[PDB]
Amino acid sequence: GAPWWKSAVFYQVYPRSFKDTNGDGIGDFKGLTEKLDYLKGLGIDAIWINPHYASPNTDNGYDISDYREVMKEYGTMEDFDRLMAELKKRGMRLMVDVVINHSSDQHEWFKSSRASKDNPYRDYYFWRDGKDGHEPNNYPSFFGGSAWEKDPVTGQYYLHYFGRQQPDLNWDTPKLREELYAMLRFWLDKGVSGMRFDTVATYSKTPGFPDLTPEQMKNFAEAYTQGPNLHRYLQEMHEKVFDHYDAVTAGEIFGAPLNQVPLFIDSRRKELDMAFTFDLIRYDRALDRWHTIPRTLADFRQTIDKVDAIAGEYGWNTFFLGNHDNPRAVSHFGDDRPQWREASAKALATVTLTQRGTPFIFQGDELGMTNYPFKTLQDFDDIEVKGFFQDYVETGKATAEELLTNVALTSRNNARTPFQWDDSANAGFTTGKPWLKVNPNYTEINAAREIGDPKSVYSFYRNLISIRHETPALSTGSYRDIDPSNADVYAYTRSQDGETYLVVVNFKAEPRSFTLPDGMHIAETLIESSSPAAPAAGAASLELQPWQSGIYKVK
Ligand SMILES: [Ca+2]
Repeated sequence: GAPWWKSAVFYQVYPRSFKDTNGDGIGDFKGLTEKLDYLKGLGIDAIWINPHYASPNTDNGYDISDYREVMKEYGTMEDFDRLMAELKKRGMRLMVDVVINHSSDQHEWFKSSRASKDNPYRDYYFWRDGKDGHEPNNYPSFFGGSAWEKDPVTGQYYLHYFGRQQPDLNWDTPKLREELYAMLRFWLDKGVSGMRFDTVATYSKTPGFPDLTPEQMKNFAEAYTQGPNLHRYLQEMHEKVFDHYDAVTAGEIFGAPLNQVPLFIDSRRKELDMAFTFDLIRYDRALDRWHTIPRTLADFRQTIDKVDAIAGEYGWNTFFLGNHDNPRAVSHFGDDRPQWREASAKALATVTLTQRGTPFIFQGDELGMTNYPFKTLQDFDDIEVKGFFQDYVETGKATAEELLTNVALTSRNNARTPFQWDDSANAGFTTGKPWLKVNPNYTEINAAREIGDPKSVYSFYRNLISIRHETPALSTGSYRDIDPSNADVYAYTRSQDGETYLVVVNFKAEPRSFTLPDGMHIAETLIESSSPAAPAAGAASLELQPWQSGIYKVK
């Protein structure tokens, strides 16, 4: 039998930018709770929320100062409990974000740890002497400069793969692991249905911390996933935690080669249930994670093919076209120009909700929200781009103008602009001043305008979700790309229990033709976007409008 999460449709809420209810410009728990009916009406089964714990917000939640307290900005523990209860009343499930590769430098564990060399919290983190007057080794950080930061109190350096205020936790210390396990139980005991593990592949560090080779240096993310005890630790966490609950686990597998992924998600291995990979979402990103590289539909579909393959029989993938760290789906994979935005957004919706795996819809993509028109430096404000300035502008590798030109297309802030609820002040997100500026296009792109319009992107998403829910093959069915080399039209089948469905999506802003495989004919049309007429029963080919998508039952 297949678990509930294989056929579930997930929705990612970024609480900071979802709904503000006290005018401070920051989204909160009360805001999310007020909007559960909206998400329920959309057809959402489960919600993944980004970190909601106590945090100095150097990385908007990903620097946690206390794992057993909620973030002051979002509300109180009572607000969280109310959120939990209100989700339960609607039969909805909650997936929380788990950030245990690192903590905030303001966490009490680290305050104690850094205070001396001989305290019981010293080995909760990684402290090392520098060498040759410099850092312990040549480890660079993802968020700028060295991954080693010297502390004048002890004269040693502490490790941080990410922000300087995000010191890595030491999984080699059994006592630390037990603290994390107890922490997970704290939230699981409250009834949490899911856990998403932030940078799950970097938990294990390399013994002795030897220097990275020049080859390794070019893509150091990979080396950070080559910890010798990685899967040993993940298996222990399952044994001591997940094996005692009925929660689904998902891993942000960052930096790891696709061929390593089955080690995380093979159900027989008793590690994680689902994989978030970077292959598709970063398929057109350069190695520096800020430059863009031109790609076609052929690249797009072939990546999906590869990702689906490693899932195999015993593993499972998530599928997403957007998250909190990426440009908007329609801007990134579609055509966000005014005359093509809605059509392409619907086409991407069709793709999202007919992939093999568990789809995650990022907040606002169901409205067809786009990239933000960056202007000022302040618009880009984010710890990652700040690191890019440190590593690329200060070093003279690139000008500020060059960086911003590119980052405008790849900025994480593209996904973090306030959710657009209506056409009131700041799109009805807040009564005050939003922490990040609202996209000006909210006047024509907002929830209120699209709910009432049956032709909207929202209604199309809602119809697709309904269709996927009623059609097992669209979730747990097999997957087959009709023509991996085709760069114009995306076409594939989903099959289960003798029932085969055909998905055809035109990725061009021009009319295209599509011929069905030999011996395959249209039986029914389930749904289409931007199509003036459904195909006749028994059709062996389709005529596609620009950006037309469709789901067909075949015979
Ligand atoms: Ca607020």
